[PDB]
This record gives sequence, C-alpha cells and structure tokens, in this order.
Amino acid sequence: TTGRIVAVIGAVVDVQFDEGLPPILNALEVQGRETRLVLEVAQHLGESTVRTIAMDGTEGLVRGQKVLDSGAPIRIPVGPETLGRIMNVIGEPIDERGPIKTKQFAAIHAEAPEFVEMSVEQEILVTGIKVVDLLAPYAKGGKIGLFGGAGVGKTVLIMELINNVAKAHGGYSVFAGVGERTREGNDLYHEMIESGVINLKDATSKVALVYGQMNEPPGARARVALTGLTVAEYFRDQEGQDVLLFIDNIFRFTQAGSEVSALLGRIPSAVGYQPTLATDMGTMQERITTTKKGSITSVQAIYVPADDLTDPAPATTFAHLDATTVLSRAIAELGIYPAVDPLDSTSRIMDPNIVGSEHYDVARGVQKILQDYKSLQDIIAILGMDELSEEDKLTVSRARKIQRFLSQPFQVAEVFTGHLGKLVPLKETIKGFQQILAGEYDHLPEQAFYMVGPIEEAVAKADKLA
Amino acid sequence: TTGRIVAVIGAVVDVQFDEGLPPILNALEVQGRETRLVLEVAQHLGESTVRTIAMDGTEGLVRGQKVLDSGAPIRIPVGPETLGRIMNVIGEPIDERGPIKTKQFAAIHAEAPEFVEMSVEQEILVTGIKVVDLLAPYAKGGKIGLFGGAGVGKTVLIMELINNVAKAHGGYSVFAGVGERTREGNDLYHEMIESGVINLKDATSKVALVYGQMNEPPGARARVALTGLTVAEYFRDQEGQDVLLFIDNIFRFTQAGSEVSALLGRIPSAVGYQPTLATDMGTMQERITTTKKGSITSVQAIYVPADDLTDPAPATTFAHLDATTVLSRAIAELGIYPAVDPLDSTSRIMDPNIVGSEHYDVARGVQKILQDYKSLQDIIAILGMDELSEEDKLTVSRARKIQRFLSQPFQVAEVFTGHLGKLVPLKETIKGFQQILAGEYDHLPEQAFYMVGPIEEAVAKADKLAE
Amino acid sequence: ADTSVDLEETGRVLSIGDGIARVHGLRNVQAEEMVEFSSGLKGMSLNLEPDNVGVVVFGNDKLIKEGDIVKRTGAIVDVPVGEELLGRVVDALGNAIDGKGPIGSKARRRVGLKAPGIIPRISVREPMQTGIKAVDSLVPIGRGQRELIIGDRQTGKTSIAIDTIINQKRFNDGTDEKKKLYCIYVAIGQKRSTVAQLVKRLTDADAMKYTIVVSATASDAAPLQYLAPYSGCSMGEYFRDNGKHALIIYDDLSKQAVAYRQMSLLLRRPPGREAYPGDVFYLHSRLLERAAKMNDAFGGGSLTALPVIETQAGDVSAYIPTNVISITDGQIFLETELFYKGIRPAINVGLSVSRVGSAAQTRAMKQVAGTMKLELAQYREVAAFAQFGSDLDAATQQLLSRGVRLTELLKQGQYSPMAIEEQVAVIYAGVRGYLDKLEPSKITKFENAFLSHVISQHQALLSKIRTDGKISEESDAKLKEIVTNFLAGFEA
Repeated sequence: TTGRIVAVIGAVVDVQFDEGLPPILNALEVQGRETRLVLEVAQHLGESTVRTIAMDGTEGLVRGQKVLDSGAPIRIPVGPETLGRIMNVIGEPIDERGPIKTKQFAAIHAEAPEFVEMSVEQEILVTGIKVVDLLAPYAKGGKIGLFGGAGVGKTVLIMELINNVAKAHGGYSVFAGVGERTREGNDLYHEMIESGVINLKDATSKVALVYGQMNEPPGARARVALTGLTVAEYFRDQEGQDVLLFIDNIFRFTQAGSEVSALLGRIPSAVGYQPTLATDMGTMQERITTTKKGSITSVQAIYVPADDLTDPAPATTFAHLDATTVLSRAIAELGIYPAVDPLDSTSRIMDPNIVGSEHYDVARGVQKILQDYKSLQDIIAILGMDELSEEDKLTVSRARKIQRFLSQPFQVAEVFTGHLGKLVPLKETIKGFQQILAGEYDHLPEQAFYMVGPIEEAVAKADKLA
Repeated sequence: TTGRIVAVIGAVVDVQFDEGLPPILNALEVQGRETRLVLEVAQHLGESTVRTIAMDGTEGLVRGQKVLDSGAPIRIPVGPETLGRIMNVIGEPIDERGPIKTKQFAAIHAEAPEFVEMSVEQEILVTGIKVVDLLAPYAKGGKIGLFGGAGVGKTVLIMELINNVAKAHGGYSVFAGVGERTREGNDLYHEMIESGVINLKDATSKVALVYGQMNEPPGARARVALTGLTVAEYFRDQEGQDVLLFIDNIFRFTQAGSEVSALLGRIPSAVGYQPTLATDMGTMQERITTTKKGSITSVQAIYVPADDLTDPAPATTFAHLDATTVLSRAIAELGIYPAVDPLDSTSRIMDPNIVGSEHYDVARGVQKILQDYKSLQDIIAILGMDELSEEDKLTVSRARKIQRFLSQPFQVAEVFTGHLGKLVPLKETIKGFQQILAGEYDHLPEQAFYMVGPIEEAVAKADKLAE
Repeated sequence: ADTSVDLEETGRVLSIGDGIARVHGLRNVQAEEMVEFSSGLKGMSLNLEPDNVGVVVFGNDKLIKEGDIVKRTGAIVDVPVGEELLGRVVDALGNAIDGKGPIGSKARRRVGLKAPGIIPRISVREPMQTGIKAVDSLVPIGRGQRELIIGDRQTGKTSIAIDTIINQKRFNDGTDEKKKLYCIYVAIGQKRSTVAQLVKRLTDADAMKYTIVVSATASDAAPLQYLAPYSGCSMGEYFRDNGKHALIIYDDLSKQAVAYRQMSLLLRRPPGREAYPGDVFYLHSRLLERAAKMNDAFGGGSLTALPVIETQAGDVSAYIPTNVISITDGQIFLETELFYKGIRPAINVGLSVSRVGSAAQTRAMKQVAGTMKLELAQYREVAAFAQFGSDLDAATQQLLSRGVRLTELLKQGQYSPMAIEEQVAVIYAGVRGYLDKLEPSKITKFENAFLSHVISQHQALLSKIRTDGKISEESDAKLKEIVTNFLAGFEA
C-alpha cells in the first residue's frame, strides 16, 4: 500500500492512505530518500490517516511524499550470525562488515511470556563485588538494576560485571546501548575485540551488539531496547540458551517516550511524562525475563534524573527487578567506590533459606550497625563525637570500618583508584565482615580497610600504615 | 417538560429539551429505571441543552433516554416525622420502615439568613473534655469545627460529644453523614437505638438521620449536607427549637464538587480544586447558623488532605467557625488522645469577659508553658539538658505533665484505650491545671498524669505506680 | 437487505490509539456496558458522547483498526464467581491463566456493585487472625474490616498478606465452617515472575486450595489493571453474600491508581491534583466500602479487605496515602528504619491504628494486650526524651525496661503464623513483668524455648486458653507458675 505524508512535526509523521490502512505497529518505508527511513505506525487517527513515529531524522520530508506499507513491524536479523556484529534499531549492520546473513528475521514487537511459562528457580550469581555479594546478591536468570544519578558509577559497574561475569560465561551475551555515548559503544566494541569476545576472524564471538545512542532522534532511542531485546529472545527460546543481557541505559527508552509523547498529542502525566509511562515500561520489561525455555540474566543501568529516585521513570522501575544496586552521589563524594547505598540496595535472594543463615546474619548485621550509625549522624554533625557514649562510639568506629571495607578497586577503574583491581570470593566477604562485626579488628585504623579486597589485605595495609 | 439524554460521562449527564428548559437547580427524573434517578440541573449549555449532575449511578443509561423536568429543586420530607428515621439525598427512607409521612416538603436549596436575622448571644457549652473546655470552649448555638487528617480522631471526638451533650440535650439533633463510612452509620444508628435516642416503637425519637456515604457518586455527596442541613433548618424556624447539628465530614461536600468540576468544563483553581470552592462553601455554610427564630449548634468534622492545614479546603473553612478543635497526627502518634493541638485550637469565647479570668489565666498559662517547651524541644534534642537553667528544666517538667493531663480516656474509645471513659466537669479541669501550673505536683511522675480524668486520679495513679 | 450492521446495536471504529476506541454508532449501548471488537477483543463503554462512544479496550489495541465493527453485548461488565475459582489463577476478567482448564462457573456477578448500605450490616465482632503478634495484639483485625498495609518499597507489605493467607489453614482444615476464611489475592501492576513466585509459595504451604488469585500484571492493558480490583472484589462478595467468609488482598492500590490515571487521561478527562483524575478518592472508596460484615438477616457472611499502598520516602501524609487511610478501618505502617534496625515486622506502633479496637479480639488477647498499645506509644516518646539519661526517675526507668522487652516480643519471622493461644502465652510473659530482668538480647531465644516447652508439655493450658477463649483465674495461675520457673531454669 502507498500512503502520502500529510504532516511532519519532528519525529511524528502523519501519513494518509487511500486503500488499505496499515495496522498499528507496522513499519512503513518513506519513498524518495538517500537512506532508509522507517516509520512505525502508532495509531489510527481516523479519516484513513495513521500517526507514526520516524526511526531517523525527518528533515527533507515533504507533505504529499509517498510512503509504502512494509506489511509488518520492524523486523531484524536474528540468529548466531548477529554474534560479533553491531546493528541498528532497524537491524542494519553498522560495523562496516557486510550484511548479517541470517536464516530468520524477528519483529521487535512480541508479547511477553505467559504466566505458565514463568520460572521460579532462585540461584545466587556471585560477582566478586563485596557490597553486592554480601548485601544485595544478584541471581542467575534474574533481573538486576543499577540506579545512578549522572556520573556515579553505573557504566563502570556494568563494565566490571561484564569483566567478572560475562567474560567467563558459557552461553551468549547481548549488549544494548540505548541513548548513551557513542564513544562508549566504540570503547566497548574494540575492547571486546581485544579480549576476544568479539572475533572478526572466526565464528567464536559470544556477544551481539545493538546501539541507538544519544545522537539519534527520539523514535530510535524509543525502540533500540526492543531491538537488543529481540536478539536476546532468539537465543533464549530458539536455542534454549543461557543469555546475559546488558543495557545502558534503560532510562533513555522512557525519556525517548517522553520526547515524542506531546507530539502524539497526549495530555502529559506528572513531571511532563507521558500518561503511558508504566504500560510502556511494562510490555517491554516483561519480555526481559527467564522462562522454562531459556534463561536471561539481565543487568540494566538506570539513570536517575536530577538524582531524584522519586522521578516517575526510576520510581516505576523498582517493581521490575529482583535485585537493585542504588548508587549514591553522597557516598561517591566520600571516595567510596562503588558508591552503593547499603541501606537502599535489596535482593529477593536475601533469604536465609537461599544464601544460608551465615550469609543472612552478617548481611543483616552490617545493615543494622550502619542504620544505627546513620541515626547518630545528626548529633555527630553539630557536636562531633565527644558527647557520644563509649558504646555509641564503638558502633561509630565499626560502622566507619564496615563502610570503608565495602569499597573496592575494580580492574576497570584501576586508572582512577591508583590500585590493582580485586575480585573477592563470597566466603571471603562473609568472613571479613563477620570479624569486623565481631570486634576482631577494633584495633586497626579505618584507613586500613579503605580500598582493599579480602580482609587479610586490610591487616597488611595497617602494618604499612604502621 | 420531557428532555432526552444526549451524553453520559460519569456522574455528568447532558439533557436536551425540545420545549421548556428546566431552570438551574431543578431536579429531573430519568424515565425507565428500576430505581429513582434524579439529575440536578447544573448549567445551561445553550441549544436547549442542560448539563446536570446525577444523584446516583449512571450505569445503563442510554443516549436518547427520556427525562422529565420535575419542575423544582430536590425537595425532601421535612418535619417531626423525620426524627428516628434515616433518609437519602433525595429524601427517601433507607431504613426499610416505610414512607415518611410529613405534612410538608422542603427544597434542599435555599438562601441563607439575612444579616438582620443574626444573633450574638455567647454561652459556653461545657463538654466534659479537658482540652476543649480548658482552651477552646464550645459555645451554645455557635459553629464548631473539628479539623484533622486521616485517622486522628475527628469522628471519635464527634462520638463522645454526642454522648456527653447530644444525649442530655432537650431539643432535636440531626446527624448528616456526608461521604463517610457506611460501617459507621450502622454503628451509630444501632447505638442511638440501644440508648433510646432513636425509638422504633414510639414517637420519642430525638434525632433524625441523613446519609450520603463514600459508596455514592459525587453528585449524592455534593448534596447530602444540603438535605441534612435542610432537615435541621425546619426544626430551627418552623418549630423554633434548639437544634444540635452534626456533620461528618463537611470536607466531603467540597471533594464531591471537585470530582465533577472538570466534567463541568472548568479551568482548575490551585491544588486541583474547582474555582468556585469558596463561594460554593459560602452559600452553604451561611445557612448552618443560629438565628433569632431558632438556634443551631453545629459540630462539623473537617478532613485535612495530606495533613496540610493550608489546603484550599480546610483553609477556606476556618472563617465559618466560632470555635475550632485542631487534631494532629504528631500528637496522636505519641498516644495522646484526644490528639487536640493545644496551640492551634481556638474559641471565640476565650475571653476573660466571657469565661472569667480564672478560666482565662489558666488556659493562657497552660499555652505559654507548652509553647515555651515547644521552642526548647528541638534544642535540648541536640545540646541536651544539663546547661538548662533549673528555671527552664521545671517548665520542661510541668509541660510534659500538662501534655499528659490533657489526654483523657473517652467513653466511646474503651475499645481503643483499654480504659474506662471519664467525663470531667469544668471546675475539676480549671483546678487540676491551676495546681500543675502552681507546682503542686512536681513530685508525682508524668505517667501518673497520662490517661486519667480528674487530678485526683493522677494522684491515686502515682501511688499505684509507686510500685 | 443485509440488516446485521444497523447503527443501534453495532458501530464502527472511527479511530483507535493508546487503548481507546472512538466507536461510531452503538446508539443503544448503556454507560459501562461491554462491547465486542471484530477481533474477539472486549472493551467497555465509558464515555457516551453525542457523536461517539469512548471505549476502553481490555487488551492490545494493535488488532483494532479504523472501520472495525463493534457489537453490543447488552451486558454491563461482570465476571465468573463462586467456589469453582478457588485454587485457580485468573486474569482481570475471570479467564484462567494457570492453563489448568476452564473454570466450571455457574454464577456471574457485575464487577461494579454499590456496597451494602447501613441496614444490612452488623458491627465487626469476629477476629480475623493474622498470625502476627504485633498485628493481632496492637492493631486487631475483625471480619468485615478493611485494614491497610502501607509503607515504602520493600518494607515487607506483601509478607503481612502472605502470612495472613497461610495462617488460615488452621481453620480451613478444621471442621467449623463459620471460622473458615476463603482468600483472594489480586496482583496489580506487579510482575508475572513475582506472582508466579507467590502462587508457588502458596502452593507449597497448601493454601492455594482456599485462595483465588486474580492477576493483572505489568504488561496487562491499563483497563485490565484498573478493573482487576473490582473483579476480585465481586468474587469475594459471592462468599460474603452467602453466609461464608472471604479475605481479599489488593496488592497494590497504587499501581491501580496509575492505571486509572492513564486510562482516564487517554480519554481526555482533565487531570487533577497530582495528575490523577479528580475522583481517585472515589475510585478506592467505592471498592473498599464493599468489604463488609452482613447481619444474620443477610447470612452473617463477611468480606475483609487488606489493600496495599506504597509510600515514597516513608511519607504517609502524602495525598494518595491519606486518601486511602481515610477509607479503611485502620492502617499498618511499616518503616524501613525499623526494618533495618532489626524490628521486623517494621510495624510503627504509634502510627498504625485499628478503628475496630478490641471488639475484634478474643478475651484472652484483650486481657493481655488491652493497654499495651498506648504504653508502647508512651515508651517511644520517653525513649527519645532520654537519648540523654536526664536524671530519670523510676516510673520511667520501668517504662523503658518494659518498652524494650515488649518490643522484642512483637518481633517475628516469616511464614510462621502463630496460633492465638501461642501469642497470649508469650505476650503474657512480657506484659506481666516476668521478663523485666531478662536481657533484651535474650528475649527472642527465650520465646522460642518457652513456646517450645508449653506447646509440647502443656497443651492442656493452651487448649483451654484457646477453648475457653479467655484466661481464667487458674489458667492465669498455671501460667504464672510455668513462666517464672522455666525462666529461672532458663537463666541458669
């Protein structure tokens, strides 16, 4: 079918059809352009007109221009030949390595797995990161979220996890760059090549890359997540594969939505966001999941605007995760990295019947002492410690030593910590924290605990501090 | 006249009349319904189409449905045969006891008493509640308001006043439940009966009841108060009696209006409210009043959205009252019931010329010390108490004891406090506080002053606590 | 003369977008009636305008296009109801989603029915035992009562509800049909894997047998999420209107409000305070008024509701939070501060209330916890006023000594709902002062030891307290004897 462009406003192109109106979600190709311009139908305004969302800049379009119904929704190359390749929202390669020659093609809009298809196995995923492992442990096939205001550690944490987990993972990985920096895509691609997870020589690549960055028009940013998502769904269900899915940043998808929403003509909801915010997050978040057919461990970075976690975007995302790592500017500014807020991160696995009571008791032990320190802080703030009880001062000592022992050097952040990256084994974490709690190091100085791996290194640092 | 329904959107129904357009406020009845559906005309949209508010559910209505102009605003059965009964927004019995055979009928919409009809007598109305009496005395025939956020004591306080005052009152009482809990009208009805204020066998009923609860459509909620108030105005004017009016909760009248407001095509005023809030409240509040003909003693519960007393609604209502009892979740949270805020409650009779200087000097004496203590609170919080002057650590003492002596076990909250309800007489109150202020109990423990009636119980409780 | 598509019982889609169809025709539809789309997709007639009908769509509007035929159903929205649903997982319309076969429903019920009036009910008097000391002792819940569970994300709100559902086996596995409680669990805006996790645990606890689970999750259309509560309510009234007893959990009413807000804005209804419809109070009042206690004249059955609301930054004064606190018969407020501090449940004594009071409590419980609530309130205050031991007397040293010991007893783990007599035994120990000399840290351990002893050895005293339902003078004497002696041997 051939329609005609009737109106153009930014990324919202209205096209009229005479015979055969395309259903909603169908991709149309604008005619008469140097490059592909896909339009995704969004709604039937009546009068044989359809309101659509462009997938690329709309400059140059002209009213009356011809548009062709592709007959289906954006469809993209899916299969193992996407492994080691970089692709677009609309599935075209952007790594200058030729066509992605796949047997099948999948449409980016699918329904979420049914209730009966759900899984409930809960396995802990150890990452080697002290704070995460001890207090808000991730889980295989689970959904993890790293909340962070600008420049707090979301990406560095994804990188370190890619290093500590993705690197020795049997099975595939999918990295979806949504609304982030292009240089980062470039930094990663080349790094992936270097460590050999991307091999441009053989078919041994274990990573497929999808990108729709900070330079794309809203509609592209609004759909690349769906695109990375689809790639991952193929490995899960069509190959019963155990997938790893990294997304930086899923907040950008929602923001993209807010960008076009006025153009679609909608009364805004709170904070200027689109009234369809939750459902849009929902039908999308619900496909990022493990099932009986396959496993999807997904780590999603969630940018928090103005640092406000009460913002509709981040606020609505908590409910979709199994584990959350809430990063803090306040902590970061103290020099504690990763800047994880220990009393604000959680994990549905923090259950005695899953991590064992030893783990469950150290975990709750650490939080209780930090919570206690937290209430003393108001008074410590005007009057310092003098007036504090001998007992209260011991919580304070221990709390400040536990707070420091929660920090740790990442390989990925070596250039900034000035120290060699460390990976601490769970039992080493459970332990080191026990002792601290138990008063076995009340003699060491705080600084001994800052930026170290295992407790054994904290004792040493103390000697060196003399 | 006969109009047709042209549009239905929630509680708002637009009707088109071919000949004869029913005036604004007129009630129309929808034809073809198992139950009586009344539509109050709200506006003349033009083109012989009127916009109206439904007095009940709009389910099953159809475009084109017939509607007859009743020729007059909602009119209800008013008179003595309303006593002991339960009525609707539209005046229908809802107690299953048959028709209400009144001689007359009254339209719920009417003008408020003229300026030359006002009265200025000011008699204290003792309630038995320490706090109210001491600091914000109610006045017979005056307008009283109980302000409070969700769950701080508005209703229980209205409940103990019905007991300590309505029960002995020689005159009628009208209790209008506006947008509150259905469970509650059933608790009160059956309590009225078990205590004979309502008599189902004879004509000894001394209370009429009107209800438009929270399970009703905005429309019903925007009018029950009118129905309630209308019943009360009859006993005031046509009989000339001393009426007691209880409304719980008048905020619901205003929330009702804000709920249809947008469907009435209006730009919102601040906080979401409708632009006609104050005037809507004014033409109503101005009828709830004592005149030279009769006397009304209205006790209105006033909900405070988000606990914010500056919210356009609670905020707009202060001016309509002669006495105000402000309840606070911060006080309640401490276990101090009734949770009245001693520094935010006021009465127009707190005048030496009206209650006397002993009453007055005590009240103000109690308020100064609570204020004095409020100011220090945040500071001894951090800097501690050692540095304080013995002069100042005595006011911390006395204040903390007064704070308690102001609580009281209500007779309607034993299910809550696990304590027998106490009613204290005005002189037992004035005296008790006078002595605490005088230093006459600086030896007893604070706890001795918590949840007790008269000061003697605080002394006895000290011993019991003495071990 | 093909006359199947006249514009009185059928219409044609003028336009469709974001789940709202503007249907032309449908001249005889009734407000709130259900209509059908060519695609087998059902919708509901919300705006009846002069020239069009605004239809909310119960499903993906992607299958709807301009021109489609829409057919009346003649029926105002309703749903399957009755005992057939027990043990099954249904969507917001009644359809099964446990792929365990069709529901054998013989009854139907309108999702939107006004709550029974004044006359048909009777004061709440029968307890609804949660299994949680803190709750059953301080903020008692009776049948026909609405008690709200409110708190920030992850403070434990759902747990309160699960423990409650699980605690009901006691009576359901029993003989007495009046003590039985059928449960309904409505998930709204939640995630399918979480619900799947939820129904697993219920199954593992042998609780599904008496539970129905209405699920309206994160990807379900706004209108399904919106309806879900009314749907589930109606299934609970079946039991309520037939002299049976039901318990419904609305988890949570926050996500529904969002759904309502979305559905509503997309219909172009002017946004109000905080962007929600001017009638969000009404949205929840209408629903929760339906939980009720009917008099013997109407079967004496009941419906008890436990709606959940999520606060932000523990701010309970917030507009929605207070909107709902002003409808229910009390609230259970959970704080993250208390939770991290070790106080789990994180119930905030001071801020939680039960408007039913002791009328929803057995005499055994009333006897032990009659004044405890205001005691703990008064304890929290002085505990603050002496965060500097300000030359404190005895009456307050005693107050702080009880306060701490009692606080430890109200603590509780998950999935282990206690029996009423078990609660009375342990609170008893504290409230009576027998524990005023034990070390706070000991208290939890003591309660496990003590309870062990009485359950094993003394079930005669437990069965009597349980049976008489009160604490007689001899039971009270047999108890004093046990605690004091066991306590001593315990502190050897």
